[PDB]
Amino acid sequence: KVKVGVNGFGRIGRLVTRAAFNSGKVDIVAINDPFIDLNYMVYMFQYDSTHGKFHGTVKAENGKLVINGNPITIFQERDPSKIKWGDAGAEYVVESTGVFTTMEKAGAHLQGGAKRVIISAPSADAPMFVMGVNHEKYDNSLKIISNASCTTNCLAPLAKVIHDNFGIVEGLMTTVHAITATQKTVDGPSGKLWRDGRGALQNIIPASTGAAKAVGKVIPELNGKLTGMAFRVPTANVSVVDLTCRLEKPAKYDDIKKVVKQASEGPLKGILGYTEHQVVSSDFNSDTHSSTFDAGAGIALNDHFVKLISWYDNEFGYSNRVVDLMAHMASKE
Amino acid sequence: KVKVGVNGFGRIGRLVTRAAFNSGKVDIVAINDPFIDLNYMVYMFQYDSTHGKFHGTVKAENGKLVINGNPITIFQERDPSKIKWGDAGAEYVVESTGVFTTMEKAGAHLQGGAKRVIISAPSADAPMFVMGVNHEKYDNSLKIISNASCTTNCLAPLAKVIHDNFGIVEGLMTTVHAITATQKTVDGPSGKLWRDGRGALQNIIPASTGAAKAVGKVIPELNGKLTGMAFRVPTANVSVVDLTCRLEKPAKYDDIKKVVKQASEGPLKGILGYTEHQVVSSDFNSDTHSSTFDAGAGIALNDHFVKLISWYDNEFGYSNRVVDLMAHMASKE
Amino acid sequence: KVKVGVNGFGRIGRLVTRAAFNSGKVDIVAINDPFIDLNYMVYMFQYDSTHGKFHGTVKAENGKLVINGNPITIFQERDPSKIKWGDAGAEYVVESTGVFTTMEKAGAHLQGGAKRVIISAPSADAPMFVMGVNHEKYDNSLKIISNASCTTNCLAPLAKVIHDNFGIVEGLMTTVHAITATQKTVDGPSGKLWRDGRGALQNIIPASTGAAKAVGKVIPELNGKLTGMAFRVPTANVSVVDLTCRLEKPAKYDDIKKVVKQASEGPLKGILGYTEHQVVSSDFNSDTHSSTFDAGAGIALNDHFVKLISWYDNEFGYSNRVVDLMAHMASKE
Amino acid sequence: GKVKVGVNGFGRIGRLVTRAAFNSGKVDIVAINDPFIDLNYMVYMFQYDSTHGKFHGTVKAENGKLVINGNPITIFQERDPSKIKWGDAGAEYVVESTGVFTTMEKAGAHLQGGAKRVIISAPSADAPMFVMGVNHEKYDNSLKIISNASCTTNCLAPLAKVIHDNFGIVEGLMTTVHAITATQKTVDGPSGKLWRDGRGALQNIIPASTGAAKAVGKVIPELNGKLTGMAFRVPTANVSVVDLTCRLEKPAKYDDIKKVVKQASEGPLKGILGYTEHQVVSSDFNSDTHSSTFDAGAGIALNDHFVKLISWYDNEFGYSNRVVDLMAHMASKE
Ligand SMILES: NC(=O)c1ccc[n+]([C@@H]2O[C@H](COP(=O)([O-])OP(=O)(O)OC[C@H]3O[C@@H](n4cnc5c(N)ncnc54)[C@H](O)[C@@H]3O)[C@@H](O)[C@H]2O)c1
Ligand SMILES: NC(=O)c1ccc[n+]([C@@H]2O[C@H](COP(=O)([O-])OP(=O)(O)OC[C@H]3O[C@@H](n4cnc5c(N)ncnc54)[C@H](O)[C@@H]3O)[C@@H](O)[C@H]2O)c1
Ligand SMILES: NC(=O)c1ccc[n+]([C@@H]2O[C@H](COP(=O)([O-])OP(=O)(O)OC[C@H]3O[C@@H](n4cnc5c(N)ncnc54)[C@H](O)[C@@H]3O)[C@@H](O)[C@H]2O)c1
Ligand SMILES: NC(=O)c1ccc[n+]([C@@H]2O[C@H](COP(=O)([O-])OP(=O)(O)OC[C@H]3O[C@@H](n4cnc5c(N)ncnc54)[C@H](O)[C@@H]3O)[C@@H](O)[C@H]2O)c1
Ligand SMILES: [Zn+2]
Ligand SMILES: [Zn+2]
Repeated sequence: KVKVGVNGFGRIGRLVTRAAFNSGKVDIVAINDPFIDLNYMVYMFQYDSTHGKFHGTVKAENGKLVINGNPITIFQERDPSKIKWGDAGAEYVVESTGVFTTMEKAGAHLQGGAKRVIISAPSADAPMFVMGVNHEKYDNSLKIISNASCTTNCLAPLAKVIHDNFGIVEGLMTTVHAITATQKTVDGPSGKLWRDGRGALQNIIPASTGAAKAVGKVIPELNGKLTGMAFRVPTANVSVVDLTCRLEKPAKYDDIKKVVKQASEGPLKGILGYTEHQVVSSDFNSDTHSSTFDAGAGIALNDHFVKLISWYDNEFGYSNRVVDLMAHMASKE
Repeated sequence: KVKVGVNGFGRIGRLVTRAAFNSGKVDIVAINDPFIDLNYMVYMFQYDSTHGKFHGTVKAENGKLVINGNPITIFQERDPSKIKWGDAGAEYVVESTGVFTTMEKAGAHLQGGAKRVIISAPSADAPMFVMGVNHEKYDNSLKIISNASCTTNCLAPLAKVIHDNFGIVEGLMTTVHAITATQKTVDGPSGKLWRDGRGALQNIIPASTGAAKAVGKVIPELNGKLTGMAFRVPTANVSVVDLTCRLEKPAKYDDIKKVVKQASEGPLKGILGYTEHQVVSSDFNSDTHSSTFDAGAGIALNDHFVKLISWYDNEFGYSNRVVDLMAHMASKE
Repeated sequence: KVKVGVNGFGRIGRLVTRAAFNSGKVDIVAINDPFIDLNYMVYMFQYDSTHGKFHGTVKAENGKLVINGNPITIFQERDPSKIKWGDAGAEYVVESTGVFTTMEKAGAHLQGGAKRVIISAPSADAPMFVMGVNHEKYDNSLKIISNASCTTNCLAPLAKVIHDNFGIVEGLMTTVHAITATQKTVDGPSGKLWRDGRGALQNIIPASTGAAKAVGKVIPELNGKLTGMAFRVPTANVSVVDLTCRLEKPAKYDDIKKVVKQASEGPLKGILGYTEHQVVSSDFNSDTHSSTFDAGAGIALNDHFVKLISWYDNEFGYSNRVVDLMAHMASKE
Repeated sequence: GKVKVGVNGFGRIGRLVTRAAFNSGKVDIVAINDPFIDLNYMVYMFQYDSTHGKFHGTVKAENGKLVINGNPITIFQERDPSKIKWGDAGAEYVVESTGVFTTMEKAGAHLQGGAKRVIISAPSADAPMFVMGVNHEKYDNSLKIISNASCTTNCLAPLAKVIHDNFGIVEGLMTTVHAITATQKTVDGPSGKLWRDGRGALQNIIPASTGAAKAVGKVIPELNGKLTGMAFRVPTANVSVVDLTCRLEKPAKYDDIKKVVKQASEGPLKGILGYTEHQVVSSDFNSDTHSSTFDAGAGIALNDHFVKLISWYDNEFGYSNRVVDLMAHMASKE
């Protein structure tokens, strides 16, 4: 139903477009990417090293991108304010470039006649939502919002369930993260973040993440109670969260499994998964969950100190949440 | 000075052999491996994908392996009780096959005239030692001992410093670990451990490890206070420990750095290293430390709850510790 | 229609099973694999790092493996003469273990009541067939046959088309080939093929291949006119043939494209594909073609001397050919 | 260490030329320009190397200089090569290793800041191209802007010379199976002019064009028009291999090909062309300084006139050594 524009046709712009046509929960009507002409969009949309060929049709017609016979307006603008979302019929704009993450820089889309803006990344100052956690705190006053990060979308649903049932006194998270577009094939310059310039195929690379702190913004009771870090490892896609937490109430591992399984079958169905299967990362490739709890992989030292493991397709889960959030915003117009 | 036999000329058997010839701390006089004949041993020893070509000479001469002009007797026995260690002058035997890790199985080498056996792995029953942590607990009554795992040799020196200064109430460890020879190139059979059969190049693979539990054997005060798990990731060597612990006594992160750096410059020099550099895993390739604390990578939630990061060349640091243990054992005869 | 048993539940044993159920061309009724019990077969069939989760249902019921509701008898025999294929109703057996490739060993399946055996590998002595090239030379007298190799299945249909239209005077082939189950994760022992023991994640590895010579057996006119070699490289699946050949008749590259395209649309449809797209190896993951001609990647020096490039999913193309060959055999009786 | 050198672009090739200059002592590095790597960052990037390991020597920042093995190096931060003050730093020859100034007109900008000669670490549309051991004796003092060709041409040309000299190449087609490089992407991204080159370098075998076989016909004029080829990028961080399929004028038994290659490796092409019968794989050539190492066991003959010859190359380290060797040779002719 709601009509959508996508700024940046990167991993995230393309896979939100893909999630939109797959689920049919929104109608993509516009796309902007200055480094990507129309014929090149067809190619980049249709062929995907990680998720395989698009299941549907894609071609350039009359200077439109036509997916499943639905035509889409193509902008080659550098500057978001210049983009005429208005003319094209785009009510909501996904801001997927990762260089317009502030309320102000993101707000530029409103000048083209965009009603509302969803930043596909953490924002310094836009309000952050996570589907299944704090999305019901969205209302119509909000024209510039954030869907947080892939890692926050993994951690927050599990942390809600654990905190709600047992009380997280304190937590420290590690994410073992697949490589991303910001990394390098061989040792090269990354001026502010030296480790991130080191060859991505050759190395385990420690990195900072704001995801654990961000959980304290969507779950205010966990403010100041979580922090963490990442390691980048040489896999193309699918990441894993490792949450080491101290609990207020005693929680046998069997009781943790029971409350996560219950949450996955009820209110967090499609958002928080649960498995007892002997899974590895590739089993989550193109899995649309935000977070799949791995019962077998986790370990408890005692009833108050546990390490919980949850898997996430960092591309596909997040892309499907952007769509779901837009559907829920539209359902509240 | 002590003469050594190697059972299993694998990653650890070959790099123990290199470490022996590079350090001159022990003399290799015999090798057994029924799957590697003499001419094949020359090739496998000379060329190493991970650590590069041997700097020295290796040839087959008169049915012996000759390294740096030193002739080595070669055996080809599947049955360790049938190896004539005594006839070859091997006083100590490195048991590096991975299939003889109980005192009962490793004790077979005593039938062929070995005086002592060092299992290059954790043992269900052999007493376990880590250089710099409990190796002074070794005595001449022990004919069969274990040098623990690579992961225990990384965690235990760091756990020692943290416990000696602040106390560890409880800890949970993750190791992000390079692939090993037990893994498979593509999805294949691993009947007892289904995740471990999944393709090693494609997957992050969760795995059990006894390493954190074993730290409570080498540091009896931490018995029952540590446990953990592993992810295998697609790098050919170098691994990292992530230890999440609750301290008894409060420590600022700069106080932890101070006492680790002091340990690395004094009593644990060569075993525990300390860096503030922006390191990644390939920076530790062929590093002979057991453990290198990464000051920049670690994070503290508060003065009692911290995540400490330590690197280890799982092949080379361990192989150097097998040689150091045998040299220490030889000094007590 | 024909009922089929599978000896060896491996990449090819499993993907022949997946291809059978996906195409419906044959009926799998029995499987033998002494290293994969019934519950483990469920897991290994359901989850696949390369081709993703099986689309359909798989469970253990009443001691049977049940795929898409079809019950499959499970055997666990080391010794193929002891498998009771006849009692399970298996008429044709896919010998996919890699260790019974001679007619004497493969013929053991006839003692248990199989009528015909298809070896899923080259054979020293069984007659070899490639679908689209010599499958019409199969006749009802042949109880034990070979489907040749994945590489012979890529090269033979292309060579057929070039030889038919221009004549190949002489040709030399390279295959840049994905890793396989016979390779090692880290430098390890490999019998009489020392390069093949070197770490598969780290190395480009030259290997011998009979594939180009074997083309001379399925296309007798090319006997002694073709040979070649392989490089194994660190990708998990999808391989490429590079055929450098001297032609008898002049052939502009546009003429080559024309005749390959016509072959792909007609008599070799589903076997030989044709693309002008800007493809890379992952675009062929799960592609069921034997051979896809890459028009853009190849290059001509002159009208008699050309390099032709053809892609193959070494796992899925070949598996689909084993099923098609068995359906072709079944059509003769 | 006679000729004083400036390096433009402190990347894989610029850093490893610098390492090779300090190891061989053939030339003196006195200046480096890279607007994306400041002085403290150059210390880190030079000291630690994922592929070739930690630098064996000292490296530090002092008084705004990069100091390697106690030798102070002037650091510039200019995007525009005509603005670099090479002459004030004492740099006589400049290594042009950015990948973006490969024409004589663009590389000639270094002469404006007082460099005397420029060596482009890449093929050039117009600068004369040289390959050590093949046509470096054709260099003369009139040439102020030259190319050291590509890594692939430096592998194929020495082998092609030995084969052509002894048997005559009627015609040849080359494949290189090539390590990934900095121009590739970690995951599918934009590469608007060469779409395949944008696809994830860790997941894919990627076909690519290369002029390297054509180029052998510039450095070996008798092979003009007789060679072409293509590349496959594969997911390894370093070391590449050439596969040359050629038709020979004179009959060549594989044993005779081996004999004349081994003889060239021990004499006139020592250190440039290597020869092995060992059961090698790519990692055995990591940090190997040869341009080309013939793999006797990997190659195959259909007959006495039609053969596939295999040669390995460390595309980073062999090439970087050749840049230093060519500069020292140029200095000898002044
Ligand atoms: N990839 C992941 O795992 C993941 C998941 C969660 C969130 N994110 C976030 O999504 C954002 C995009 O990440 P990505 O992985 O898709 O990156 P990407 O590099 O794959 O995509 C970025 C795209 O934006 C385009 N672009 C650049 N500048 C532009 C401009 N001025 N106007 C329009 N288009 C422009 C680029 O050409 C490119 O195609 C980042 O904020 C990232 O952190 C990424
Ligand atoms: N690789 C590591 O990082 C690492 C580090 C610490 C300890 N370890 C331990 O060291 C041991 C060896 O591991 P690895 O990585 O060297 O394995 P590997 O597979 O590389 O080496 C094992 C060797 O034993 C040989 N072998 C097998 N059966 C034998 C027999 N009956 N008699 C003699 N030799 C036989 C094999 O041929 C092989 O060469 C294991 O217990 C392992 O857990 C491994
Ligand atoms: N994978 C490819 O790309 C490919 C394609 C073409 C052909 N082939 C050929 O197919 C054959 C199988 O190769 P793969 O890649 O599936 O290997 P694999 O190692 O994945 O599978 C072999 C299977 O045989 C089973 N097995 C071993 N001994 C057995 C016995 N005695 N009885 C029953 N089962 C037994 C193993 O448990 C395993 O599941 C080989 O001959 C190979 O050359 C491989
Ligand atoms: N890597 C190889 O195997 C190899 C081998 C032979 C030749 N080459 C060629 O050498 C050149 C460099 O390749 P590389 O692999 O070192 O690339 P790289 O990307 O690692 O290095 C290029 C460097 O140039 C710098 N740079 C960019 N713009 C600049 C400017 N305006 N002024 C100064 N510095 C600037 C970058 O910051 C970077 O450090 C290319 O022409 C390449 O084709 C590469
Ligand atoms: Zn036979
Ligand atoms: Zn019938």
